[PDB]
Amino acid sequence: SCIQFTRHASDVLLNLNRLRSRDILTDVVIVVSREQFRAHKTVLMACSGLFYSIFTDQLKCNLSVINLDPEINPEGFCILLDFMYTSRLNLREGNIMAVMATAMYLQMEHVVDTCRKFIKASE
Amino acid sequence: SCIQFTRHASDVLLNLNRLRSRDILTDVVIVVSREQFRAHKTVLMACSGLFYSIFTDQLKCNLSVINLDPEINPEGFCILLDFMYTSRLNLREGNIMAVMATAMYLQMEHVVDTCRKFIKASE
Amino acid sequence: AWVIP
Amino acid sequence: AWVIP
Ligand SMILES: Cn1c(=O)n(C)c2cc(Nc3ccnc(Cl)c3C#N)ccc21
Ligand SMILES: Cn1c(=O)n(C)c2cc(Nc3ccnc(Cl)c3C#N)ccc21
Repeated sequence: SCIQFTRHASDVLLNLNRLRSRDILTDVVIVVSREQFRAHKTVLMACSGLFYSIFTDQLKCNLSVINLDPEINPEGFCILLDFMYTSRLNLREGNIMAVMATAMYLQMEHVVDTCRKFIKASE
Repeated sequence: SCIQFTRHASDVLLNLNRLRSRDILTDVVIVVSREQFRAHKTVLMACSGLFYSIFTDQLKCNLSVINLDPEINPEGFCILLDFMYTSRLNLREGNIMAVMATAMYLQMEHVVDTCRKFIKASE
Repeated sequence: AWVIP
Repeated sequence: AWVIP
């Protein structure tokens, strides 16, 4: 019997990205070698199988710093973090391999799928 | 130059509602007289002008319990909290006045607008 | 906006 | 799903 506001989910995501920009209520730092990225644990868990596993673990849920595998590319992580908060993926010939490898590690299935398709089209 | 995943924002919201259902990483209790509602501060701020003002205040941002005005109807609040996490508003003849009054207090402009329109259609 | 879902 | 926004 409900009515639905079509734009509500995108409006919520836009506001969560505005909170991230202003560093409001961010509760974790993701460290990717020499780079640091502040974020909201809930958004990360909502977008990534890896973060869902980390922040549901009874010990790791309480950490304020998470260090990723040294093989992870910071630019690839940055592109994926932007996608989590905006639905837009900045996929380019020069970053697709790093984005795909990062999305595989983060367990972001739809991103991995589009990367595979864009690579297949070139070869 | 980005590509966009159409369903991403709705998928994020669905996962945030699943976290709320399972009481995962909820960080505030909203008290509406005899009722309590657990939620995520970020989602509340993303949906309500009142919660945005509360959780950006340097003292109130740190409270784990927020008590609403005693005039606020718990069912109306519950319906609006469900709308925040799902984009679906359970508006009925028997609850529209309480939902509209609650949405005015919470500063949820689009909800107030649809309530006004449904009331105008009856009178 | 509002629609019947 | 993916589209050009
Ligand atoms: C592999 N994989 C993926 O591509 N994405 C986008 C994923 C998101 C999650 N997150 C959740 C799954 C189920 N329930 C909840 Cl409550 C959450 C959350 N938050 C898990 C695995 C994911
Ligand atoms: C009156 N009103 C309304 O109808 N809704 C849905 C509102 C949401 C907010 N939240 C935000 C506004 C701006 N920037 C950020 Cl970062 C946020 C957030 N979070 C403020 C006022 C609102």
